[PDB]
Amino acid sequence: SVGFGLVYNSVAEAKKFEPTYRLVRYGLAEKVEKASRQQRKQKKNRDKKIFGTGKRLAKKVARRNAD
Amino acid sequence: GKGKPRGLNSARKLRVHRRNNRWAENNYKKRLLGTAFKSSPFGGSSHAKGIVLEKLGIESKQPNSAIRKCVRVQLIKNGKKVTAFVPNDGCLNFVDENDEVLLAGFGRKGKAKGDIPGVRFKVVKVSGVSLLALWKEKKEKPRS
Amino acid sequence: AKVHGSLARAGKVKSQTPKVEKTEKPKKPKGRAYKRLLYTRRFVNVTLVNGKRRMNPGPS
Amino acid sequence: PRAPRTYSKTYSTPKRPYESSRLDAELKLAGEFGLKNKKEIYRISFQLSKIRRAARDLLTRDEKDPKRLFEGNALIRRLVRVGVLSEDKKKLDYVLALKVEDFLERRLQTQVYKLGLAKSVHHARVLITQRHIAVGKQIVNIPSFMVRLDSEKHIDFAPTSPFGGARPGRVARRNAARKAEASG
RNA sequence: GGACUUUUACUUUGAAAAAAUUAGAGUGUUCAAAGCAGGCGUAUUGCUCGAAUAUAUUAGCAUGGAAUAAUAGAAUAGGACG
RNA sequence: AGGAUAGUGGCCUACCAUGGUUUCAACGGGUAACGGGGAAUAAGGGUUCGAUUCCGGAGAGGGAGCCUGAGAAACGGCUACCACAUCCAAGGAAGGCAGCAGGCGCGCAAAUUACCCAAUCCUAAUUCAGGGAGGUAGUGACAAUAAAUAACGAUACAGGGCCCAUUCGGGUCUUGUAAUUGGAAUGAGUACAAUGUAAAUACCUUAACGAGGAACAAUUGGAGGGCAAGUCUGGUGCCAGCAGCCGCGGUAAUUCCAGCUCCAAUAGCGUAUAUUAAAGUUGUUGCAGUUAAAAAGCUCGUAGUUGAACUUUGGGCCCGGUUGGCC
Ligand SMILES: [Mg+2]
Ligand SMILES: [Mg+2]
Ligand SMILES: [Mg+2]
Ligand SMILES: [Mg+2]
Ligand SMILES: [Mg+2]
Ligand SMILES: [Mg+2]
Ligand SMILES: [Mg+2]
Ligand SMILES: [Mg+2]
Ligand SMILES: [Mg+2]
Ligand SMILES: [Mg+2]
Ligand SMILES: [Mg+2]
Ligand SMILES: [Mg+2]
Ligand SMILES: [Mg+2]
Ligand SMILES: [Mg+2]
Ligand SMILES: [Mg+2]
Ligand SMILES: [Mg+2]
Ligand SMILES: [Mg+2]
Ligand SMILES: [Mg+2]
Ligand SMILES: [Mg+2]
Ligand SMILES: [Mg+2]
Ligand SMILES: [Mg+2]
Ligand SMILES: [Mg+2]
Ligand SMILES: [Mg+2]
Repeated sequence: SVGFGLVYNSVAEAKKFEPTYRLVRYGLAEKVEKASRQQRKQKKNRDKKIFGTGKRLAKKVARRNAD
Repeated sequence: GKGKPRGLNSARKLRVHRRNNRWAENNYKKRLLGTAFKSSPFGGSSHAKGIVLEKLGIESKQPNSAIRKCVRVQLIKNGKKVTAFVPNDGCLNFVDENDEVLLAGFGRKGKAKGDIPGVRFKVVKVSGVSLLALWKEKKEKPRS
Repeated sequence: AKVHGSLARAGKVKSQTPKVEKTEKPKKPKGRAYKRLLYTRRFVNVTLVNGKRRMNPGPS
Repeated sequence: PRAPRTYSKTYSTPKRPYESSRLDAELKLAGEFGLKNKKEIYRISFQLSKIRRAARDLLTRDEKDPKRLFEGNALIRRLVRVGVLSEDKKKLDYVLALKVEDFLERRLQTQVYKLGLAKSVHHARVLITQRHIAVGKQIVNIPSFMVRLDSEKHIDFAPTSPFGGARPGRVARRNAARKAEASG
């Protein structure tokens, strides 16, 4: 078998330079759990329709659903 | 001097002479006049789908006594009426009527094939089921 | 020419023929083996070299 | 969008399909060298046609032409390497005059047959396909391999196979297991 | 730097003609189609060859030749030399 | 001359003149026409194709206009008209898949409403976010590459020499044939694992399982000629049907329907259409023109094509290159 190998002078260098998927393969770091890609995209597009934070129209629709 | 000009500045003559004498050909003429796209019930296509209207007992040309079991077909894209030959023993009994058949040419570049006068196409499919397969009993025809 | 006729006789012979099922035979070799078989049947075996090296002659 | 992969076909069908002489010669070659296809012979004829076209294009030129010298010496070297052309024949005309059999004799199948180890070209083909040889100590399962005249000495059975050792084999193990359980 | 300076066609050489494709050199994709890789050591520290070349019309650019084929020159000498 | 433009310019305006293109094919029409790099086929010359991985151009349902900006006549940006068409508590509002998937139609004719930024690269205030660009897998016989479907013995037959040369006695060695039989070998296929990967799947490795035939069983076309391979059997009887062409078929079918055998290519084979070669049946290379198709009735003549010979040759002297050649 033939492959490629890297050996760093330290571990902080490795944790700053190596990729996260490889650190995860070696068990040093943890894969941050992420929502699926189109889910993130849908959320971003839902947020794009909001101007500001959302509290104003939140309480407004709370008020207006009684209307 | 064999007719044609040989001079070193006589190429235009040769070109335009070739153009005219190329029109004297058959394949060039059909290709450039666009007869396939303008005529030839297909659109210069390899195949064409059509709807059966009638079954026919076309009599063969001489010297040959036989009846050739063809069908009339209205093409879907053009609406043109076309006679097509159902090639095999007993395969007319899969083409009952109002079927949607696929037609191909026979192989003579638009001419009529043999003892069959006037037909230039053959049936390859009925309802998408391959007359060859139906005849060899590999598949069966749908209900409708 | 006459386009009509009588479409009743369609399938006459195909219907009349008595059906005869294939005899089950030992499977023939396939590929390099079949080429070996042919080479033997023709060149090292002269099986039928009557005058002209026929391949599928009639029994006589 | 991406750079396309290049591809070529390696064989050419002959113009006349049914020529009894050619058919006889082709089948004789197939029987002598253990082939399943006329495609193999077509492939060798294709390679040979390319080589001959190159040699003609060079021979039409002048000798001492740099292109002729370079490419002809390269072709000659590349053929002498696989032993298709003897070191007695290095003048670029025997290249044209070679044969199909000169190529076809260098296949690892018939080369195995020559170097013992198979006692038949069909046995050699199945041995190759069944992994029981190694050219260096590298395993090959292709008959069309074109030995380079320096691996010819290194052809041998494979270490990780029966006839090279370290394990008997599946059916032998089954037979020995049946024998051992019957011994009980 | 100047006085000037017959005009072309033709042909040689060169530059130019994207890359991929084409032909083609070298080379392990296990062969091959391909790819542009890879190979060699005491493999403990490393060393190193490459990724060529050719074709690419016609038009234009420069260049040598100057046959072949055209073109012009001094003739009521407002002709050349000085 | 002015205006306009980022700038040149009838780009536009005023005044003036009457020019400009054209049988060396203008202008107009057609194109089943985006152009090239290139592709197929090509002895050579050539013919055809080129929507399509690169370059350039154009367009964003059709037209037109315009804001912003360095840059757009922008359309995943506005404005209007046309045509399509969506939601309405009918007052009004919102639209542009020739981006990725996907769906109706159109049709002979073309894939998943999937995963990911790990790679290639791009944008941004920027190592960090985003990217249906792009890659990854799925469907996929478009095309291509390599290449399994069996191999070897021992017995029973049929050969060809050599030892005995003692009738026909043995046969050593051989190339094929078997309701013979043996043990070997193997991968397709399952699969702990590991590798692979962004993560998987596959590939390459690899424990264990996984050939003996009624199994892990290769088709596609054909057998009159062209054109490889039947005068074999049964059926029909100018009928059914085959047949690219010639032809077969009318009660003894080598051509139809089948069986057997055989042949060709073979995980590929056939059919249709188009195109290339064959085609020196487009003819520059390279056709033909008395009779086979074709010399205009005859002469003159303008775009063109073609056009007699002649002008520095001959002789010498040197220099140094490439091949050779004893050595
Ligand atoms: Mg001339
Ligand atoms: Mg006739
Ligand atoms: Mg010039
Ligand atoms: Mg002005
Ligand atoms: Mg003006
Ligand atoms: Mg168009
Ligand atoms: Mg189009
Ligand atoms: Mg645009
Ligand atoms: Mg649309
Ligand atoms: Mg717009
Ligand atoms: Mg859009
Ligand atoms: Mg789409
Ligand atoms: Mg068959
Ligand atoms: Mg048949
Ligand atoms: Mg024959
Ligand atoms: Mg026939
Ligand atoms: Mg038959
Ligand atoms: Mg030719
Ligand atoms: Mg002729
Ligand atoms: Mg006459
Ligand atoms: Mg005549
Ligand atoms: Mg006359
Ligand atoms: Mg002249």
